[PDB]
Amino acid sequence: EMSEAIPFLPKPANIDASMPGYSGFDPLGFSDYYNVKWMQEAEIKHGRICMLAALGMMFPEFGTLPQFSSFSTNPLEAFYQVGPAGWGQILLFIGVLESFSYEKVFYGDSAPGDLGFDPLRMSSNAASAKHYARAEVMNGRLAMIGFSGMLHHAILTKQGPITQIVEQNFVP
Amino acid sequence: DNAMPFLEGPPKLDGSLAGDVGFDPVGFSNYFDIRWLREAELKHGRVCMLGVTGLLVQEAICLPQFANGKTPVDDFFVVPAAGLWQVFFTIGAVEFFSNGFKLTPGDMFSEGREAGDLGFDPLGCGKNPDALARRRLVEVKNGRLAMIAFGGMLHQQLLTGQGTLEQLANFKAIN
Amino acid sequence: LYKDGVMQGKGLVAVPFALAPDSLPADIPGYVGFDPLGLSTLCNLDFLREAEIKHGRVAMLAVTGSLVQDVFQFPGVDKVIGNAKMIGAHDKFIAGAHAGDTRSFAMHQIIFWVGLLEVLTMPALFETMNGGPRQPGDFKFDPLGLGKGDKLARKQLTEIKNGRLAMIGVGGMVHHYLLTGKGPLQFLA
Ligand code: CLA
Ligand code: CLA
Ligand code: CLA
Ligand code: CLA
Ligand SMILES: CC1=C(C#C/C(C)=C/C=C/C(C)=C/C=C/C=C(C)/C=C/C=C(\C)C#CC2=C(C)C[C@@H](O)CC2(C)C)C(C)(C)C[C@H](O)C1
Ligand SMILES: CC1=C(C#C/C(C)=C/C=C\C(C)=C\C=C/C=C(C)/C=C/C=C(\C)C#CC2=C(C)C[C@@H](O)CC2(C)C)C(C)(C)C[C@H](O)C1
Ligand SMILES: CCCCCCCCCCCCO[C@H]1O[C@H](CO)[C@@H](O[C@H]2O[C@H](CO)[C@@H](O)[C@H](O)[C@H]2O)[C@H](O)[C@H]1O
Repeated sequence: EMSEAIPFLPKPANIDASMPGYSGFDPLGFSDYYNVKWMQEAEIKHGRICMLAALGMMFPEFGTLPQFSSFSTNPLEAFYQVGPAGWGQILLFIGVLESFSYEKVFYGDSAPGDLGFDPLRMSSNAASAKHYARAEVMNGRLAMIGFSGMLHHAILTKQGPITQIVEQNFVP
Repeated sequence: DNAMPFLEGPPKLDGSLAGDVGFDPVGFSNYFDIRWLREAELKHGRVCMLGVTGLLVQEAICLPQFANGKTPVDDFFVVPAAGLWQVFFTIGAVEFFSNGFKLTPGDMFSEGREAGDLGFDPLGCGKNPDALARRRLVEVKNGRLAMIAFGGMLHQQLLTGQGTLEQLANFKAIN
Repeated sequence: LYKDGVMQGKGLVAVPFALAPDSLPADIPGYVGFDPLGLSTLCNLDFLREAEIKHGRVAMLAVTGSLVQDVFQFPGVDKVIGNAKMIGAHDKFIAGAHAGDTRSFAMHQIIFWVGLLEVLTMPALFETMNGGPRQPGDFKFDPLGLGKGDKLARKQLTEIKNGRLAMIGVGGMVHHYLLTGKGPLQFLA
């Protein structure tokens, strides 16, 4: 039995097709040492944060909130331009959200990523639930790569992604 | 008959679907579900039939609320942005409700529904089967024809900067 | 419930393409079927019901004060506020309290007493959210004893409905102010 992402390697033992984003990809064998469900929860959380982050590196170039209209369109400048009060409120809100994740991860036995947030019940249909389960992890990994790119490009150019693209500032 | 006689017949094209002359040289039906391909073909063709009609009508008729551009392609850039967003979200609502909130290739045909049949037949029009088959053939053929026609009309309107019938008369050439 | 299965309760579906959550039960006064966004899954149900009732009762007092303050003003309010009403009044009261005027302290008195009542009635929330014998909205406040029997049931329905109606009304009466000024009866006529 061989891995399906890397066809010349044996299939990793502790990752199965029941996991939503499975492709048989573990060449360094992380699943052989660490707790696989912990890595699933962590991958889902890193991906969700990067989905929000990849949207938010781009969105102030389209438009800003009217109270933040004087704030820079470079994300690494607008990070500082927000005062400590606004970042403290953001941190408090994230902490309130992560209290549920703390309870579920350290004291519960739910599925990885399951914080009970399905108000529209879009996982009621089984085939739709399978597609959404794979697609969340897929877009999360894509947003992880994309935000990594956007951050290091914003370090290099001191401007947002759309602005660097349309100015064609592609060389350091 | 086969559209390409020097290649072998595509195995997934059995001739049941209307418009099948055996034309899949790349072999798209060998990789993807034929229902998804037919739904995409009908959607592209229907949007293009409406687009051809719009390019022909917006050349002459402009509603008094809006202020006409020089070309029906330039007509897009003179609409208020909120109106375009309203049209986009209304089309999104139609796409959500017509598919039963099953918008992906993993769940669109989970209930065994027919490709391109969204249950939109208001004015009778669907009781004779012998007329239904011929109108399936006409719909798919006019959809493909309007796809190529819409591509031509939009690219020619972008190039010349004049309308479609405005280019059919007083035709100038690239020099 | 009052006309259970007809006016409220079992069977009723408000939005046919967006069913309410099956976690949302069918024995709460005011259940018609209407939770298309599934927002009852994101919070405690006791907190949601009591929050709806409190928002509604505050809105009821707000509409019946918003009309009456257009009709009747208490003696001497003209000396402090003058010709202002609704969203202005609050502000200038505080402005008077910011100015130094020792007689414009109405909103500070009401924030004091309403905050004291809310602080003292917090354990009712805490016991209701622990499955206690108190239902959301029940403070056992019936001085005249009028809802002492089955008549309560009807009243419960009407309460939540009027609450919801009041909840809409204030919003109009506020935003209709913020464009033009004036007031509800000055804006109607
Ligand atoms: C519920 C039904 C409904 C209602 C009440 C409206 C109301 C309106 N439409 Mg409209 N529309 C609808 C359905 C509706 N639409 C549908 C179903 C379609 C697609 C077939 C359209 C397509 C459409 C176009 C193409 C345009 C409008 C425009 C307008 C606005 C004209 C006034 C104006 O320019 O000042 C408003 C001026 C502003 C600067 C404010 C921005 C506009 C706000 C956002 C409108 C809010 C509408 C609200 C969300 C209801 C829309 C529902 C949505 C599902 C479409 C007006 C507010 C025009 C417009 O937006 O011009 C700007 C316009 O060009 N509509
Ligand atoms: C990793 C996430 C992340 C982080 C850290 C930031 C950080 C920041 N953003 Mg940003 N943003 C994000 C995502 C993020 N954003 C996304 C996803 C969007 C698209 C909506 C935006 C759109 C946006 C705008 C338009 C602006 C900022 C601005 C800012 C700065 C000030 C804080 C602020 O007002 O935030 C605002 C951020 C939000 C309102 C995003 C909240 C996203 C929530 C948590 C998701 C809600 C989930 C769900 C849909 C809720 C409904 C469920 C219901 C239907 C049941 C700060 C640097 C401001 C700035 O300084 O620009 C120069 C500004 O004007 N952001
Ligand atoms: C979604 C992915 C994505 C996209 C589309 C971009 C797009 C861009 N990046 Mg960026 N980047 C990304 C992710 C991405 N980045 C990530 C994850 C990082 C690491 C944090 C970076 C770090 C980065 C830096 C440091 C710089 C860019 C720069 C650029 C710009 C020019 C790149 C170019 O033409 O020369 C770059 C192309 C090459 C050097 C050729 C690569 C040759 C190798 C052999 C191919 C590797 C491809 C890939 C890894 C697949 C591997 C194959 C597999 C079998 C293993 C362009 C806008 C430049 C820029 O904006 O300058 C102002 C720049 O200096 N990027
Ligand atoms: C949401 C509730 C609310 C709020 C915030 C206000 C706020 C205001 N009112 Mg107003 N008012 C209200 C309801 C409200 N009113 C109601 C329900 C009425 C009677 C129909 C009035 C009649 C009224 C008059 C006649 C006047 C004001 C005035 C004012 C202003 C000065 C403060 C003052 O002296 O109030 C006075 C308010 C009252 C005397 C009404 C309090 C009656 C309470 C609500 C009865 C509660 C009974 C209930 C059994 C208690 C249950 C408690 C608990 C068990 C839940 C201020 C802007 C004055 C002003 O500035 O005019 C512009 C003024 O002249 N109000
Ligand atoms: C939970 C669920 C729902 C909720 C929900 C939420 C709101 C879901 C919405 C989610 C959004 C935030 C998903 C975002 C994905 C972003 C990534 C994939 C794009 C990455 C871009 C990369 C590829 C790139 C970039 C590139 C960079 C590097 C360099 C540039 O030169 C080029 C380029 C720009 C191309 C709802 C409310 C419906 C209810 C339901 O009951 C429950
Ligand atoms: C049409 C429709 C439906 C519906 C519906 C819906 C969606 C109803 C929507 C209602 C809306 C949009 C209400 C919005 C706001 C109301 C508020 C905040 C009320 C009061 C505000 C106040 C007092 C304030 C204030 C202030 C004060 C005092 C102090 C000041 O210093 C500041 C400030 C000015 C802020 C249904 C459900 C039947 C379905 C149907 O198929 C379609
Ligand atoms: C999503 C994760 C949430 C956690 C993020 C919270 C981080 C909070 C820190 C940033 C808040 C503001 O803090 C910051 O503000 C000043 C400007 O406003 C910064 O001041 C300076 O910042 C940078 C250098 O330090 C420079 O690029 C700025 O031009 C300069 O203004 C200070 O370095 C710091 O005090």
